[PDB]
Amino acid sequence: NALLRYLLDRDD
Amino acid sequence: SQPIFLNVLEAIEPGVVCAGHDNNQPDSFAALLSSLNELGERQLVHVVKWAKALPGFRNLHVDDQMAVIQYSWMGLMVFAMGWRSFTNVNSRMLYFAPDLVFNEYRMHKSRMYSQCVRMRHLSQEFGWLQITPQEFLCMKALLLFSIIPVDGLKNQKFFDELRMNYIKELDRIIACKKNPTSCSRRFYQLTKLLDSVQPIARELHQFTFDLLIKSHMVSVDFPEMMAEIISVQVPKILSGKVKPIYFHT
Ligand SMILES: C[C@]12CCC(=O)C[C@@H]1CC[C@@H]1[C@@H]2CC[C@]2(C)[C@@H](O)CC[C@@H]12
Repeated sequence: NALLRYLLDRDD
Repeated sequence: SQPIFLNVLEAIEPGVVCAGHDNNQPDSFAALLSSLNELGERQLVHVVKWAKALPGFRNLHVDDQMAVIQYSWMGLMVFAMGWRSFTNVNSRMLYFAPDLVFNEYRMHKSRMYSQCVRMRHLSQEFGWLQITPQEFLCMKALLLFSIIPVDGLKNQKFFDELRMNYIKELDRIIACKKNPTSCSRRFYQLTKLLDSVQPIARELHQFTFDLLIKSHMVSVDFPEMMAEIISVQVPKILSGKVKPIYFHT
């Protein structure tokens, strides 16, 4: 689930 | 007192998403399902960005944030697509995307005609019940919090409180009035509508899992993120480790 994690972490 | 919860939901609601489907190729199983898988992948991006802007969501453990998203995307995307179908084509067709609208022929060709019919009934419910856009936004937000592992989440406590709060927000904006019975009836109808989403999501979950298994043999491409979730998270639902939270028994 690396790609999902990236979408969550990026900008917050 | 000026509302805030609804201001946020309306503000963050995802815009139009295209599948990238080439409507020039014939309607084949492989072409339709490959485009649906691409749409799912693109829509998963908006689901993530949306969820992150939701009130209280970032107060969940990062792993729980991933979990609810990995578990509930199917339900979320079906509910939303039923709303689009209802508003764009009066539920006469399934409006997956502006460039990927299913008619009768595509429903058959997709090999999931029964599931499409059930999705069309869902869409029609938005009309039968006269669901307001506000009620639609609140119900959809609650769907994010409607599926979890039977062992619970890392911070179940906070999740249960957030879920509770989203229920109160739904209760606050239900379309009713001097007639407490009408409100009571309305809440019953909406909770019943939400529950009916789960059996549909489950059929789609079963279908997509089976499809992924024989994907190489039927020439259906699965994008990376969908492939991963369908092979890791979806089996946990099908094996009974993760279950929906129903209102009614
Ligand atoms: C969620 C999507 C895509 C987004 C949407 O509008 C609803 C729709 C419902 C059927 C799903 C599809 C994504 C890809 C799936 C999972 C296919 O593999 C079989 C069923 C498809």
